[PDB]
This record gives sequence, C-alpha cells and structure tokens, in this order.
Amino acid sequence: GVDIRHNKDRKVRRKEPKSQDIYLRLLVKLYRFLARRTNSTFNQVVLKRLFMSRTNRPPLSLSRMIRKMKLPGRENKTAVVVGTITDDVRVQEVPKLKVCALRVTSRARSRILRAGGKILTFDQLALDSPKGCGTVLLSGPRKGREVYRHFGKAPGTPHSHTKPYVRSKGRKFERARGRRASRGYKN
Amino acid sequence: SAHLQWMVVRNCSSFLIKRNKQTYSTEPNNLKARNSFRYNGLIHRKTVGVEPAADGKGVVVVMKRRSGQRKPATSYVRTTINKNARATLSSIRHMIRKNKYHPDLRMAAIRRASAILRSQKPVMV
Amino acid sequence: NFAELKIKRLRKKFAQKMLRKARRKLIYEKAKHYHKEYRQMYRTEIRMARMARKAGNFYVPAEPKLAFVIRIRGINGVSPKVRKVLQLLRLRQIFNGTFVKLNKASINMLRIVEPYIAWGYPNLKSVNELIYKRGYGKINKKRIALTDNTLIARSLGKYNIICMEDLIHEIYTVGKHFKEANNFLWPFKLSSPRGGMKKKTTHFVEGGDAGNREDQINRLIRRMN
Amino acid sequence: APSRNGMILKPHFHKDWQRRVATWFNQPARKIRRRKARQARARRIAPRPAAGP
Amino acid sequence: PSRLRKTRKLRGHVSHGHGRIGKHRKHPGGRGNAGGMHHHRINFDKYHPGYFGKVGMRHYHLKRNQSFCPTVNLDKLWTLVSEQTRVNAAKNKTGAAPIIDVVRSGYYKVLGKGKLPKQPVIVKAKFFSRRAEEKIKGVGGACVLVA
Amino acid sequence: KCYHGKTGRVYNVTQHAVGIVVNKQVKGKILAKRINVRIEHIKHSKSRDSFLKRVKENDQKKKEAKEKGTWVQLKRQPAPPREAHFVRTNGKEPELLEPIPYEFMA
Amino acid sequence: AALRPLVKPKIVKKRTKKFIRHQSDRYVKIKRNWRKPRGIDNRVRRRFKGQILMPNIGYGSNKKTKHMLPSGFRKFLVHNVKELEVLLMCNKSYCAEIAHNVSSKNRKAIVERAAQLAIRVTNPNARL
RNA sequence: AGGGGGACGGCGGAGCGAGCGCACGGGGUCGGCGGCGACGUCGGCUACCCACCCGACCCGUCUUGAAACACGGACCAAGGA
RNA sequence: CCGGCCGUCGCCGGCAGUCGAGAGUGGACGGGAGCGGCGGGGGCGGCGCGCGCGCGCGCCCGCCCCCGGAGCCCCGCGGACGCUACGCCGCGACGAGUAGGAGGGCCGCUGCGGUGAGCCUUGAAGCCUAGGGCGCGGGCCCGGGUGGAGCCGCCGCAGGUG
Repeated sequence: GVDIRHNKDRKVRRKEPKSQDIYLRLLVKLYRFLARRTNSTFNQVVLKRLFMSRTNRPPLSLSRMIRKMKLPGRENKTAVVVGTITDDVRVQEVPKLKVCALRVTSRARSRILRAGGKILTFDQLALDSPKGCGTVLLSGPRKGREVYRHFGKAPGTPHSHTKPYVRSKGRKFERARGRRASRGYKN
Repeated sequence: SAHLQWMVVRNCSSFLIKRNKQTYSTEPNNLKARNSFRYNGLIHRKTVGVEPAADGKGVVVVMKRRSGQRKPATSYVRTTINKNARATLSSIRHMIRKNKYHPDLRMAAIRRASAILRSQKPVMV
Repeated sequence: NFAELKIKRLRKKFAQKMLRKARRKLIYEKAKHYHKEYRQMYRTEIRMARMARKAGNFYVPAEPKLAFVIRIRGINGVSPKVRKVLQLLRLRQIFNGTFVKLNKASINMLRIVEPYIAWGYPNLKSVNELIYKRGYGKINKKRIALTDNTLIARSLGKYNIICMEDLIHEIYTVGKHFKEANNFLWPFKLSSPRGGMKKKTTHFVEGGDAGNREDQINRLIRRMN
Repeated sequence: APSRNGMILKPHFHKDWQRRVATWFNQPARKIRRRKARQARARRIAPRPAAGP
Repeated sequence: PSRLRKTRKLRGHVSHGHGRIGKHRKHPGGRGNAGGMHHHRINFDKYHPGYFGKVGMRHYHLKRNQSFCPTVNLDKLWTLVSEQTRVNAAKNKTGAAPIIDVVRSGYYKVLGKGKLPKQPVIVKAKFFSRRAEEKIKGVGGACVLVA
Repeated sequence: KCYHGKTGRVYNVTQHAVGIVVNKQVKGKILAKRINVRIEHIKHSKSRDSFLKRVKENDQKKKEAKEKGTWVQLKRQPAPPREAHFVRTNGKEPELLEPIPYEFMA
Repeated sequence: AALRPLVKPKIVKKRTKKFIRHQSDRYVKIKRNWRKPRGIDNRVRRRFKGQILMPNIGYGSNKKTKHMLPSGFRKFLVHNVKELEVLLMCNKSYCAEIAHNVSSKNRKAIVERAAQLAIRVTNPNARL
C-alpha cells in the first residue's frame, strides 16, 4: 500500500455538469466538438462556462457592456456574454454595437436593433467564426448578489463590515449592546 | 429539426421498450431496431424502411420524399421488389449507392432485406 | 494533378525514411562513443591506482556522486520527518529504489531516514539492468513502458537525450541535466529479494541491513530484480 | 440552539393552535356562491343599475 | 417529493445520522433560542453583534404615513415621461424645456445621484436635496415645488 | 515573551519606538501580527545584509560576464563530494594504532 | 445442432454461488437475502477470517459477458409477435423468453413464428 | 577557393535505376496437427438437496474494552418508528 | 513483482468514422523553367538521400469518377459493434473502514397522469417448489404443479414504502 492521501482524489469541477433543457444541452453538443478539435482557448473557456449555474452566470448589465466596449482598440468586434443582457435605465445614449449572448431581455433587444447593431445566438456566432476571431468576451459581475454582504468575518468581530441577518432594520433590533460603547462594548 | 425532434423523443417512451439491459424501438421505417438515433424513420428527412411484403413474396422498400411539407399521409413512397435474392440485393444497393439517399444505411438495408427473404422462403431450418 | 500529388506524397514518405536512417546512424555512433568513454574512464582509475602504489604513496578516489537508495521498512507507523523525507525522495511504498545525486545536502537528508533505506554505490551494470528492464518514464503524469526510443527523445529532447544509452550515460556520469533526466524516471519498482534479507531492521554494520553499503547494492539489485 | 441566524416565531400555544383554521377549500365554492348570488339579484332588479347607487 | 429525501435512502443504517454516542435526544440545550446570556453567549454575541439592551426614544404610535416620502435619483429622473417627449431636444413643439411631475408619477423627494443629460428640464416635487438641485440648475433646468 | 527571538519586517516609525510585523505561532494557523516596540529591544539582523552583499557580487559578476563573453557559474552551488587526490607519504610508513588496555581510575 | 451464437467465448465467473446473510441459517425469521451488517461487534463486517464473505465490487464479471447465458446468448423477454420482430436483425446474440403469462393459443404462434425468424427460444415447448 | 589523395553540405556541382524472402529474440497464439467413447451412458465452479474429510466463540447495544460471570433476545406471521 | 478481471479517479483524454512513436500549408499566373526534395554532420549533438522518376490512371485517356470510387495498402462525400453523444473507445494510478456525508440503483412496495391496437377462463394475482438460469448485490426471469379474476413493462408523477 502506497502512502498517498486520498482526500483530494476527485476534482469537484465537474466535467459534463448540470445540463437539463435541450437548447442549452444541444449548444453543448455543438461546442464540445469545437473545444476538442480547435486550439482556440476561447472555445475552451466559453464551453467551460456553458456548464455553470445561473448564480455563476450573472446578467451582463448593458451599461457595463457599453462602458467596457467603448475602451480603445475594441472597434467593430462582437462582444460575447455567456449570461444574459438586461437593459439599463442609467444610460440614455442609444447603443452602437453588436453582441452575442444566450438570452437578451426584450427592452435591450429593442434598443440594440434600434441602434442598428445585431443580436447573435451562439450557433450564429459559431458559424460566423469557428473560434475567437476579433471577439471580446465579458461577464456580468459575479460578486453582485446580496448574500455576499452577509458572508465574511462574522459580525461582532472587531473589524468586520458584514451584514447580519435581522428581520427588519429598526432601532431596537441588534443595535443594543456590542454596538455602542454606551451599552457595554462596541465591535 | 432533425436533432430537436430527437432530443425530445429519445427517452419519452414512444415506441421505446427497455428490459433485460437493452433498448429497442418499434417504429416503422426503421432498420436494425436497437440504436435510437440514426435509426429512426420519424425524425430524419432521409429515411429508408425495409418491410416484408404483406403477400409473402419479396420485400417492400419505402422512402421518405423531400417533395411537399411534412404531411404524413403522402410522404412515404413504396416500391415492391420480387426477384431472386442476388438481384434483389443488387437493386437495393443500386437504389441507395447511386442515389446518395442515405449511404450510411446501405448495408443495414441489405442485411434486413436478405433476412426477410430467408424468413420467407420455406425451409426446415 | 494526381500523379504529381503522388510524387509529393512519395517525397514526404521518403522524407521520414531519410530522417529515420539519419537518426539511427547517430544513435549507433553515439552508443559506440559511450562504450569507448566507459572503458577509458574505468581503465583510468586502475592506472592511477597502479601508479600511486608503485610511487609508494596511497591513492584515494573521489568518493562517488551517485547512489542508489531503496526503501526496506514498511509504511505503518512511520515518524513525520521520515515520512516527508521519503515523500521527497519519491520512494513511497516498500521496496522502491531511486537514484540520488550525492552532495552535502543529500547526505544529511538520507541520514535522518537512516533505518528505512538500504543504499549504496551502483555499478554501471547495475544501472544498465535497472533502466533497461524496469525503467518506465513519466509522460503527462501517465507512467508508460520504455518500449521504443522516441518516448525518451521527446520527453528529454531539450537536453539532447534521445537514446536509451545516452539516458543511462547521464545517470551514471551525472551531467548538467541529471536532475530532470532523473525526475523523468518513475521510481523503480523492485521485487522482494530472492534468498534472504538478513535481519532487515538493523544497520548494515551491525550485521543487519540498512544504511551505507558503498558496494553491496551491486549484490542486492541482482537479487531484487 | 443556533448556528447562523436569530429569528423567533409565534406559532406555539402549548395547548394546541391546531384547533384553528385549515379550511380554505371553500374558496372556489364560495366564489361560485357569491357570483351566483349576484347573477340572481341583478336578474331580480333588472333595469336598475348593476352596482346600484 | 419524498421519494428523494435523505431518510427514504438512509433506511438501513441504525440511526439516521445523529450518531450513536450522543443520540438525537429531544431538546438538548433549551427550547428555542434560549440561553443567550448563559451558555449560547458565544454564538449570540459573535453572530449577532448585539441582541440584549435597548436604544431610546420610545414612540407610542407611528402611523407610517407621516413619513411616506419615497424618492428617485436624477440618473433615474428622465424615465418618468415617455421617450418621445425627450426625443424633442428643440423640435416639434418643444421649446426650452418640458416639465416632469414627480408627485404625479408617485415619487415625492428627488434625490441626487449620477450624471444628468445636458438638456434643460423642469422638475416638480415636494422635496429637493442640495446636490439634487445644484446639478439640476447647472444643467440648465429649474426646480419647482408643490404642497 | 512570545516574540522574544522572532524577527520580522518593520513598517511604522514613531519618535522612539517602531512597529514590527512578526509571525506568531498559534493553533495550527500562523498569524502575521503587528506590534510596537521601544527601539531598545530591536536590532538589525545580518540575515538579509549578507544576502544583499552576495547580490552585489552576483550583479558585478554578471556585468563582468557581459564584458568577457564567458558565462561563469552564478552563486551557491551546494557542497559537492570530495575529489580524487594523491596523498604523499614521503616521511615515514604510517603509524600503528592499537587499543588501550583497561585500567581503573576511580 | 439447432442454433448457434455469433461468438461463444469461455466465461469465467468468480462465484455467484449465492451470497447468504450472516445468520441466515440459525433462525428462520431471517431469509437468505443479503444485508450488510452494520454492527460494532459483528464478525462478518469486521472481516474475520473463515467467516461468511461479503460482496465487494471486485466479484463482478467482465463486461464482455454479462448476462451471457451459459448456452450462449443474452436473455430477452417477449409478449407477442409484434414484440418478437424487434430481434430480426439482431438475432445472433439474443434469445426470446416468452413470459409466464402468455396462453397456449398465442404461445404456439409465438414459438412457430420465432422458428421462422431463426431466433432460438429459451422456452421451447412448454404447454400443450 | 583549384583539383589529384582526402572532411562533402548539397539531395543534383555523383550515389534510386526494381522485387522477392528470411522473417523477426519484430507493435499481447496459433497450428494450413492428430487420439478416444457414443442408446443407457455423457454433460450440469453452476445449482441447489443429502453425506464425508483437511481449516473457523452469538447476535443487537452502551463502552477505552464484549463471547463475557453486562444487558434484551424461546419460536413464526402481520403492524412498527 | 508479472499477468487476467471489476470498479473509482485522473487524462484541457480520442471519436461528427484516430493527417506522429517529430510522418510536417495551399491555391494561380509571369518570367526564368528541376541529373525526384527544402545547399541544417568532420554538428560527430531534438531533425536532412537512395525500389528514386512502378496504383489502374484521368480532356481521343469508360468518368479532375463530380465517391462504374481520390486505388489518401496512416481514405472526415463516405456509415464497421461504432455516434442509445446521458453514447463508444484509448492510457495510467489506486481500492481498508464504525460515527458521519454523498453518488448511483432497467433494486423493491402502493396510488395517479401518460404510453404498450400489452398479458389474461386455451387460466391473473398470490402459494409452494431437491426444476432451469441471470446479477457482486438490492433482487429478477423461465418450468412444474396448486387457484379462480385480474395483472404487468416503459416516461413522468405522489407516499402512512423496505
């Protein structure tokens, strides 16, 4: 018997993971071939994302897309999103560009086509270019959801800045002791 | 399309039968029953079925036609065949090879038709 | 047209024949040169011995650079230092054997795992038999059997190590690429010795079998194969 | 006996709270009843406006 | 469904978890969130930084309608009229500036956040804020109050 | 006394006492803790200074290799095994050495 | 010389000589079905030598011959003619097994038509 | 550098001029070898029924520790968390 | 230690019918136009010759076969058992386990929406069985009797389910 230790035998980054509705499953059955037989690391990463769960593919907000596609050197390039695109009302300037995302919200689609860009579904993209050829790739922010302000150092430690779970925000809920040196001690 | 209406009917029990660690499908227009894709008659636009002729002589070979939309009443054309075994097999190999219909079914069709003819011609074996 | 692409295909095929013949010529010649090398470096030590003794003074060699290390004690209950040291030498289960660069660091590394090893100075026959018979490379973390020679050539090309004889040559004549050429070899998996293992839980000089030998690994490998 | 949260809830009278409602399976039947009653009275006082005053 | 739960699979093994040494007793360690000051002190005061004590100004009846002032930032102001009204910067019966009745649209106090378009406008509301009006009057708009 | 002997970087400098970052051992984690120490308890540590000196000689040697075209060996090859040398014995034949018989000195 | 398989390779099972339950022999309120004994004194789980074996996945049979009937086929279970055709092309490694629930008036037709198809039947003449 | 003698890139400032075999201590065995018995004897690591002989404490649970001179357990069905 | 076997893990593994044990772009013309290459060995050192210019053979040369097939005897128009892609295949490494966690069960019981132009008085469920067999196992299939009217397979669904 060897003396290796086994607790890291199996890599949890699963290989053919959760893939449940036929459209996404068929997209995978398509890009799997490209990932095997094309050195384009871009296809490796795109396919590796087509497995992730929705909490790991947050929605690419269109204002973010605009201010990340405006940057120099990135003219006439398709900007590709693995999540989905939700339009923003923080932006008044009609868009200018050409996307390629899984699902795009109706408002954002209206405004893109009004802008005169294009919408590309991943089949359209693959037949357009069998690999990354002048394609920028983005992602909506993934430290965005609420529960991250709950995570971290447990509140009550000297220098956390995390959000406890309380059922309101009133003055009487947690702010009693351990919060103000007028009531015993502060964090 | 040919793959959409395959991902939809692949385990939704339609003609599917599973028992004793095997899968078979009973749909018409099907060569060797087992495999459940590349071996349907329902889901493909280019399908060839080989049946024993109901009258006990020769085979009947049916092909899907691209003519007209998918109206099942008239989209399968039937061609009887009643010859010696060698000539019959030569005719089916013609009908497939020389037509570019569905080359990947030439030999499956040939073996099924030959098995049909064996089943028909009276014998003690 | 087709005859011309036939010509080009025949050109390509002759290209591989061309190349393979050149390769085999080079392998054969380098092997002959290594033969002459080993013979010269053997006779040289004998010559120095004779000349010193005739001079009436004493000849002391350069105590060796290469040792062969085998693990002999079990896996159960080992102490933590010796656990990690065996892990570092990458001999793990019982009866594993590796080659070792000798220097001030490695000696003291072997001293703290004293009673778990039987180690000594291999002779070139004892290296030749090992590598030829139970030498498996480590390609893509996927041990394979050194059947052909292209395996070695590819996994050590950057060091100009393209043939079995040259691969043995570095290990016996430790060269400026020995560390990689010897990470390339899987631990040698020797069988339990024939004959006996006179008491195995005791240093060699105590009549047992562990620690420095400097010669007797030559004995022990002929059996543990 | 917690590990992460601190939230406390009402439903505990040690003499049971079971003895109060579960029945809302009326809901469709009650909808039918009230709708039928409106049909009835709107038929009975025909010309007068539906919702009355 | 219950044909998927843990127990309907953890049927054979002697106890569904809960070990065999410290068995799944009824209520070990008080009912509910008891203790708090005696033996769950650790949890209650390192996962809820304060739960014991009080903070003043008891207020004996808060009809939550004398403080119903919902708000909207400038960077969300221009979405209360249609896009068409704004379409007209100077054209099609659109002079210097239109008017947006924030109370009519449901929001009372117009806060200030972000960058507002360089296009004169008129805002109507009950409550403005210092930045919310410095930006509005810098753009070339004007602010108007109601009740 | 937990920090008596440990040694770590210095990051704050007051009038007459410096802050120090040192690694305190605790249960199996290792903490990078920060403290204040009046300057009478600290002193330099030649550990880094020797490394800096040998850095200077390495870089000078690299420059001199630039000048002469020859690639010498840069620092610290570890201690190798002994070489084969001739021991001249002119002067006598070696001394005969033999064990001492037992004696009692209480 | 009735029917032959496509290939009839030698099959070497380890042992399916039925595994029995620890103390399926003393009492009779225990049946022969296997049950892995989760105990703290238990010799069988604890793996003492000379004790009733347990099943371990090594004991499996190489997947080149699972279900390979010793007569040289894979089994298959049939109900009637419309489910006997599904073996026409694949009739050299799969033998029909007409079920316990058919009746003579159909079982005779099944057997006789199978004979036309040349598919050996695990249940030749059964009822009369 | 010339070119006789010679280190020849070169693949033309020369070396194919076109197959058959062994093979083969050559990328995991084949024979293009034969023998005996067959209507009351042959086959059945399965596949279980009985009998033999070489080799092996009674389960469930607390327990650091169970075969325990620790406790529940006569036996079967059905219910049982 | 050498080999056979099961499984698990790894291989960014291979496969839309494996362009390597370094096997190595292409499409046209123009000029000038090959005694088969692409002027890397006395490098003595991944990587530079000797059936080369012998596969029928290519618009009158059936047919740049546009598969009467590129004779690509290392053939993606082009399917071998292949490709039930949740499938098939290749290489290596390891397999102890109470408490506990998880995955997978064409393992099991009952009930429901679907589906087998399912089975059934020419005999259902159960019962018994030194009868035949499958699966490591959960259990399952087949023969014999016994009985008298019902039952089961597959996809989903639910539970007072072992």
